[PDB]
Amino acid sequence: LSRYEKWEKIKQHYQHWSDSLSEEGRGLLKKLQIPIEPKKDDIIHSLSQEEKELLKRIQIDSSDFLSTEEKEFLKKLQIDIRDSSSNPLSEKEKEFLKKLKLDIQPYDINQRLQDTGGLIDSPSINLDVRKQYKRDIQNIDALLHQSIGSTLYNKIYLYENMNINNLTATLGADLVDSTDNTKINRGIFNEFKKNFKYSISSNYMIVDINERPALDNERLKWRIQLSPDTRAGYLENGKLILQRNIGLEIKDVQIIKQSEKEYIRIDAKVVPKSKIDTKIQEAQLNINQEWNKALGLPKYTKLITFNVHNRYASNIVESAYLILNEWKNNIQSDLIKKVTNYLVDGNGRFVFTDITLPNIAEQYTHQDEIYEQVHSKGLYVPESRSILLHGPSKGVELRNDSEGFIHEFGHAVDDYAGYLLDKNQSDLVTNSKKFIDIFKEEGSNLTSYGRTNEAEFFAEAFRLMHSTDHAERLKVQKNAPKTFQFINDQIKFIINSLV
Ligand SMILES: Cc1cc(S(=O)(=O)N(Cc2ccc([N+](=O)[O-])cc2)[C@H](C)C(=O)NO)ccc1F
Ligand SMILES: [Zn+2]
Repeated sequence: LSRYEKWEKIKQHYQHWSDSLSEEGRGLLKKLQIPIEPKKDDIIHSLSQEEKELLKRIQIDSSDFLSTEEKEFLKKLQIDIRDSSSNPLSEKEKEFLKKLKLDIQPYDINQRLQDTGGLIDSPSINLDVRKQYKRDIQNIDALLHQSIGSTLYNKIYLYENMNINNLTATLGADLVDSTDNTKINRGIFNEFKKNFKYSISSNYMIVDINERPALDNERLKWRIQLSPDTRAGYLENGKLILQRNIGLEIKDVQIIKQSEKEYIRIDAKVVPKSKIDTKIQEAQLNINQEWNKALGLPKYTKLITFNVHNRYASNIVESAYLILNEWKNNIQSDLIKKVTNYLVDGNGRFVFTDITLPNIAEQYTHQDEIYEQVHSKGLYVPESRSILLHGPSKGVELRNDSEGFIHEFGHAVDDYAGYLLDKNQSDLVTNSKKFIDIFKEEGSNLTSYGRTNEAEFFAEAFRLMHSTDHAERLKVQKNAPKTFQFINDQIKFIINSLV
């Protein structure tokens, strides 16, 4: 092989292609590798001084609609204004921040592709910028026309280092052994691997020709074999950019040692994306048939959607089975059937996805304003009667995804309770005067996040009331007894409704 010969051999295979790039095609490939960050300068100059002042004083971490990267850029903003315990955010703070959110995003082509799963017409960004992305993406596709071919494809491996958290933030938090960081927690490793059979790249993978030693937080070391018709381009310093929309079969996942630290080897083979989409679609059919039976729904009913497009694809699929099983185990059968039938009556969905929730139609078709769209671990959208669950991310103070689902189902229970109460004036039961008063009293007795408003308080209480941990079910009865009773009352009220 030889690392250096391999490199020169691949470079030569693409030499005509490289020499052919215009300065425009060249600038585009660099824009793809290096996103154009927002200039913190311009940002602050566009604010009024009352907003400069307002921004400085906000508890940024107490936002439920901002990601970590976003929260961090705003603290770096907060401080540069200034160089010249967890109370719920105010109304005028939230409105301000929701709009500021739209002005601090990088122009990041690979990120736009990952967040949308390639559905780049999703109205989750400004239409002018949306077309820019599309122009760049179409141009890059056209550049990437030369396949790796029949000679090189089975004679080379390509490599990618990855952060575990890019696939699953929930497992990533505890994949490195806590008492020794050079070691992989064997139990977590078995779970990460058990349902990792295929993977989709909806963006342009940038891969190394020769394996590169891990940097900070790169415990995943992919080794990838291309197919002869995989299209790619040479990039300087020993790299290849691969075409978007490819499928990978996971051939082997192993713990391995490199320089006295432990790493996860992921061996993968490029296959046609369509082959993997067929597996996904088949599993969607399967899980709907299983759960239409269990719920006494017509067999052709479409209730569960796999909206799946990214690198941990197969786990998002297997995970939905578990999530729904825990849901079934910890919630009364009749409550489940009554509420789910209500959601089916409104064409609702359980959406399990690895794209960001603003790019889910059950959210965006009812939320025209981007400053009102939300990304998070989970969501209930009453206008479309759907529960949305984002696989890859980790919910704030959430053990697992099963608990997150139960919380969202809590929002659905609120919806249906208030509907039954007044079917002509459909409102949320937590908007009722009785519950409002309960909230002003007990509202601070459960989780910190339960303080936000009536709806979340209800959903947290509901979730805690159905925990597998008996201690938690009891802390609600003890610390929030009117809420406890109010909810069990809603539950009886729903279960006793007609057919
Ligand atoms: C605990 C919990 C969280 C979530 S969440 O996805 O993280 N989540 C709430 C949340 C809570 C706390 C923070 N925060 O930045 O502190 C951010 C977001 C969303 C907004 C929600 O309530 N959807 O219904 C979902 C369910 C759930 F049970
Ligand atoms: Zn909620």
